[PDB]
Amino acid sequence: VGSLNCIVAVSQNMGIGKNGDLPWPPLRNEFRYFQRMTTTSSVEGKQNLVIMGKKTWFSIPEKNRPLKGRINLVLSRELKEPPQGAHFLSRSLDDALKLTEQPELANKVDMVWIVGGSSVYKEAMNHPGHLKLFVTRIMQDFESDTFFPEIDLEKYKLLPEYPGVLSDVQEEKGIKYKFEVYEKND
Ligand SMILES: NC(=O)c1ccc[n+]([C@@H]2O[C@H](COP(=O)([O-])OP(=O)(O)OC[C@H]3O[C@@H](n4cnc5c(N)ncnc54)[C@H](OP(=O)(O)O)[C@@H]3O)[C@@H](O)[C@H]2O)c1
Ligand SMILES: CCc1nc(N)nc(N)c1OCCCOc1ccccc1C[C@H](C)C(=O)O
Ligand SMILES: [Cl-]
Repeated sequence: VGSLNCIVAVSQNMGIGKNGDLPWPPLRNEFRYFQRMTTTSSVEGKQNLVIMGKKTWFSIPEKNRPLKGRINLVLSRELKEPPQGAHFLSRSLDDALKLTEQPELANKVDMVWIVGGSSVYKEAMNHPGHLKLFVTRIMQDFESDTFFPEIDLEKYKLLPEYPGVLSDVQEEKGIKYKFEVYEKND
């Protein structure tokens, strides 16, 4: 099993969601970036694992669930079985990561990507060990009801460049944004 990563897109006021949708209008290349980063595996014959909370699962359109080309895992203590379309369900991130040590996942999974929401990012960012945060800074305020926790800059380093990730300002639909990559190893 490869590296542990978070990936998020976040507005200037730290928002990540609104009424079960993104706070901003659709940004095609931000979506393409999310898809390519979470799908691309360094290892032949393996797929990456995407871990998400229950609300994030149901925020994906039914036609696009489960996320194609990736193994999907949902977090919930209320659900008794993985939701329709999913095959894995854990009560916590700690349980999900321990599940990657069992043969049904250990042989199949390369990278692990946490894709939201708020409480999943919170558990991951405090998880000990090597972690990277792939953070898209949307350079505007948007009305939000779900937020990204502030990054502890005493634990994380901001990388000036990361391989395959453009470091310049992006713009779509009048909205500027930037791809950032943070890293820690405690
Ligand atoms: N901009 C982005 O990058 C991004 C990414 C993802 C989602 N979103 C948007 O954010 C919103 C959804 O995110 P959200 O924060 O509201 O909810 P969420 O984390 O996806 O789902 C919350 C539910 O999932 C379970 N859960 C979450 N964290 C858990 C943990 N560490 N351990 C065990 N269970 C956990 C709990 O379910 P139970 O109550 O059943 O236990 C919780 O009620 C939507 O608006 C979505 O469009 C944005
Ligand atoms: C692109 C947004 C994003 N970007 C970054 N960088 N990291 C994230 N974790 C993140 O969330 C992705 C959650 C998965 O959403 C999918 C996935 C496939 C199809 C449709 C949706 C729902 C769309 C986004 C909506 O809600 O409109
Ligand atoms: Cl921050």
